[PDB]
Amino acid sequence: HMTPQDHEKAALIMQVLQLTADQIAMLPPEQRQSILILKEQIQKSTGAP
Repeated sequence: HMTPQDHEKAALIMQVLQLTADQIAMLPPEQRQSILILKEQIQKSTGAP
């Protein structure tokens, strides 16, 4: 069960996202981290275990 810290990884991108945790707060946990997943795409690399 992906720790809550990992799910809070979106918060790091939350600021850059809209710049409001309140907006992201309205997002679910199964989606919050989603930002991290999408964020990874922006990085452009693809190479995870």
